[PDB]
Amino acid sequence: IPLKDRVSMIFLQYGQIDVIDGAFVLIDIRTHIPVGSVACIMLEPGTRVSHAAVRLAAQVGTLLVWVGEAGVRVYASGQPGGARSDKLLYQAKLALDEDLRLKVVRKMFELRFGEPAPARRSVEQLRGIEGSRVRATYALLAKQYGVTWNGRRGDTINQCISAATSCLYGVTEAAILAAGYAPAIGFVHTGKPLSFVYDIADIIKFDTVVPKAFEIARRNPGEPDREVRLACRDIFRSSKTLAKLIPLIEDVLAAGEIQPP
Amino acid sequence: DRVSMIFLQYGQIDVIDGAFVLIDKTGIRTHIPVGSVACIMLEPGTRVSHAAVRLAAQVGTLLVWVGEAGVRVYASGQPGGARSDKLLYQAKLALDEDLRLKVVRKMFELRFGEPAPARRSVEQLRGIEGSRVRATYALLAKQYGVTWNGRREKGDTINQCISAATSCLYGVTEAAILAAGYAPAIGFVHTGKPLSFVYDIADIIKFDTVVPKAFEIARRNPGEPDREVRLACRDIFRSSKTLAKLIPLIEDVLAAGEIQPP
Repeated sequence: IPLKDRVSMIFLQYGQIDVIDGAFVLIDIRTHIPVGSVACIMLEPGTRVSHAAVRLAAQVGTLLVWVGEAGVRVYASGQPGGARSDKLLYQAKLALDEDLRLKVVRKMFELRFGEPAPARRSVEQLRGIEGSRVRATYALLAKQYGVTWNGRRGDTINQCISAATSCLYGVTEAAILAAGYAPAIGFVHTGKPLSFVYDIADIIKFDTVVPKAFEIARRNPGEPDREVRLACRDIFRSSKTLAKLIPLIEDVLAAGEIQPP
Repeated sequence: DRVSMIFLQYGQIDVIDGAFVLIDKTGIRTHIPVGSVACIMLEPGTRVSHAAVRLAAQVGTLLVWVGEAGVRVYASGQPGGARSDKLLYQAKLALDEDLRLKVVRKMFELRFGEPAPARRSVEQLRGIEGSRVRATYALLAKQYGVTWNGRREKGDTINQCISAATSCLYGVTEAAILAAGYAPAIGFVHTGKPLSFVYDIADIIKFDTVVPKAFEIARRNPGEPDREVRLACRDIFRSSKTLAKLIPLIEDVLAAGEIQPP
C-alpha cells in the first residue's frame, strides 16, 4: 500500500514484462515481480513492456523508469498528473514568486549543510556557494578513498556516482509523485524534466549514497553498475530513505510560509 | 509546432534496422513518424521495446497508454509533465482572477461562435452555457437535415450515435492536454476535480466535434446495421483531421490570457 511500507527499487534486466493471470511477470524463466510492493521499477536495455504491465504499474502506484548504462535516465511512466489541483497550484505559487522561491531554497540549503545560508543572498549566489562546497566535498571524498579525481563529469568513479544517484532519483521521483507534485517544477534547479527531483535528492545525496560510490570505485570494478545498485538497495533499506523523503518534500515547500493544502 | 496525435494498437513497436516501426497483428511492418507527432496513444495489445521508448524520448514525443479508441488514459510518460514553462504558464493563468476570466470568456466564444455577455462572472457564464445547450443541438440537426426531438439500443439512431460518439471524448481530451504539456487537474470553469481542465476543453470539443460528427454519421446512414453505426460513432476520434485540431484548440484557449505563450 503506502510508499513508506514498500521496497525501494527493483531492477529488471532483459526480457519481456507482461501480466499473466493478473500477476506482473518478467520472462526471458518466468519471474513474479510484487509490483504493488515496490516504489520504483527500473527497466534496463533489452526489456520490452506490454500495455497490460504499464497499466497495472500505474494502477498500483508504482513508477516505471527506463534507464540506460550507468542508470542514465531514458524515460518514466506513471499515473497521469497530480490528481489534486490544490497541491499543484501550491507548488507553482511558490515557484513563480521570487521571495517565496528564495525562502524554499534557503530551507533546502540549511537542510543540505545543516547550517543556515549567509543572510541576504540571492538564489544565484546561493547556487554558487552550494557549487563551491560540493566541489570541495567530492575532492575530499576522492582523497579519503584514494581515488583519482579530475572533477564531476568515463572515469570509473563518475560511472559509480551516476549509477548511484540515478537510483536515488528514481526513489525521489516516486515520492514526489506520491505527494501529488510535479517533478518538473524546481526551485534550485529549473528547466529540466526532473528539476524538483534533483533539488530534493541533492539535500541527502552525500549522507551515504555518494560516499558508497567512492567506496566501490576504489576497488577498481570493471562493471560497477550491478554492485552500486545493490549497495543503494541496501542503503535505502537501512537508512529508511523512503520514510525520510515524504516529510522532507513537505518541509521544504512549507518554508515558503504559505498555508499548505 | 508538432500537433498530430496517432493511435497504435495490437502490435509490437521497436527499432529494427534503424527504423521506428509497428509490426501489426498480421505481420505487416509500418514506419511510424515518431519525431513528427506530439503524442502516440498506445491502445491495448501494444508491446514497446526499450529502444523504441528511448527514441521517442529523444525526439520529445509523449507516450500515453489508453483504452480502446481513447476511452481512457491509464498511464502517461514523463509524469506530471516534461516542461515547467508550460505547467507554470497554465498555473499563472489559473491563479490570477483577471486572467482566469479572460480564458473562460475565450472558452465561451469557441463554444458558441460569439462573445458572451459583457459583465459576467465565471459562474454566470456557466449558467448561460447551460442555458443554450438545447439550442445548439437543434441548430446542428437543421444543419445536417436530421429529424430531432431532443437529447435523450436506447432509442433514436441520432441519440445512440451521440452517446457512442461521446464515449471517448474525456480520454482523448485528457490525452491531448497531456500532449500539449498541461496538467489535467488545473481548470478554469470546472475546479476541484482530478480532470477539471479536461471537462473545460471537452465541453468545447463536444459541440465543435462530437455532436456534429454524430449528426454526419446519422445523416449519411443508408439504414446500416446499428451495431456498425454505433461502432463508427465510437471511433470518431480515429480521424487524423480531428486529432490534429485538439492541441491547437487548447493553446488558443490559454492564449486568451494575453501572456506570451511558452
